[PDB]
Amino acid sequence: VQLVQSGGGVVQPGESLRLSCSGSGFTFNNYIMHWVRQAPGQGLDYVSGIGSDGRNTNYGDSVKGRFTISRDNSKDTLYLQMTSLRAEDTAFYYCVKGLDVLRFLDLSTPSGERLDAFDIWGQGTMVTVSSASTKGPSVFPLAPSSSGGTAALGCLVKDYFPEPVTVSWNSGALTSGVHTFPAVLQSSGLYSLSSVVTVPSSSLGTQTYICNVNHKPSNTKVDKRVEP
Amino acid sequence: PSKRSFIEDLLFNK
Amino acid sequence: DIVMTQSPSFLSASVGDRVTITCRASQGISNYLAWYQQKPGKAPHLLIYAASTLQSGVPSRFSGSGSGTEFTLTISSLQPEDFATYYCQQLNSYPLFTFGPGTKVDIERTVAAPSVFIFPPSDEQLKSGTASVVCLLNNFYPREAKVQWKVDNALQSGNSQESVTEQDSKDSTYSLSSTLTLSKADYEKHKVYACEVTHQGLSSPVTKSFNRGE
Repeated sequence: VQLVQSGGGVVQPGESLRLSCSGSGFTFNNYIMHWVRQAPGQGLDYVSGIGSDGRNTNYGDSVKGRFTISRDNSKDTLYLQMTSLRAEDTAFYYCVKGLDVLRFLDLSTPSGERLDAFDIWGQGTMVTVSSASTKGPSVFPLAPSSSGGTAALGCLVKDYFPEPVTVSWNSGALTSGVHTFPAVLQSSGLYSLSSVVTVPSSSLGTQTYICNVNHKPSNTKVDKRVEP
Repeated sequence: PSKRSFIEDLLFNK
Repeated sequence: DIVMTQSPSFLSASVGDRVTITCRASQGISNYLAWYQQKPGKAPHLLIYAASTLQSGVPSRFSGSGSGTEFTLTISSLQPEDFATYYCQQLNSYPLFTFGPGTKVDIERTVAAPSVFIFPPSDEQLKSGTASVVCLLNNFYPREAKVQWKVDNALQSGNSQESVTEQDSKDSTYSLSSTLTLSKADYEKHKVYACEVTHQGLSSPVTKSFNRGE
């Protein structure tokens, strides 16, 4: 029993995107179906809901008039049609199985062993709305300068779109003390990421440290040696 | 016109 | 619609501690309230519905209470799998539902001060026409930390960005990375670049600085 989502990706503002949610293992025709979105680092926000027959729909105020929810019961699939997309619509989108209205009493007066609602969720779909275009990252070293026998060094992965980037140290040989931070979205519309590692100060002369940054969307692979 | 259909009409337009 | 609030936003507890999370509704929702758990990389899964009723398969340590405006979620003894974010959901307006902002529970630890390191812009980046100064706060607990950038003693605002890692699985600490972004011209106009760190582990705020070009 599962909800499997398809679609999503990176689109420019004003373009349209369609999300699909396919169900199996439950009687799709009986339940209200919902769409929920979670912006990065934020809470869960209501998007839209559709009745079992499809005649009834409700929407969040932010998406009303721009978003349309639809279902094809013959294929056990839920759809969200997103138009005039804005940067604010950037979020991780979830489809959730809702309540069969014949069991509305369960919300306030539970009658069964379980609540037959909000029990199945989709895996989620990332939707990023940006005017930016695919750009490879610039990799800059964070050189170890002149603490307690341990020195900090790292790499600055800057001005790349879109997510994600993978950062490894010494081709995966160095993993202890490595901290790869979450990227931040700059006002330019490009992401910037930092990766640091703490190493013994004595090792700086002997051991060479290289950060390996792979950006699959731009096919960019940069290996940058960080020298003292 | 099932009962589930009308109850959804009542809840969505309540 | 109905606005749901949760206090506190962040919570620290040890394994074996008792955790109580609060949810408040802007208007009376009777017992039309559910509780959810979300862990990073996973969808939220239902714990409690009708304020006090446990969903099937949910451990007995979770319990819920309240009717009307004020609601409570209680984990009698926190278990290692319990560290996560907890959301309340009002169902009074179903088919419309709204969530609370959430309470995030992380593992409690002895206070650990951050190790602060400042990294000047690389020579490679400076040729490109921009200067990025990176300040690293390593392995601190708790997560609350203030980084203040100072350029020739002038407090900087709006030209810095920071991000925090998730709590380390081994030592349960946090690390913070802050980046100050300036144009090469603005970078070359000033000499002293400082990163001021305020943390509970520090008796006084710690400043790490460098002179441009040294």
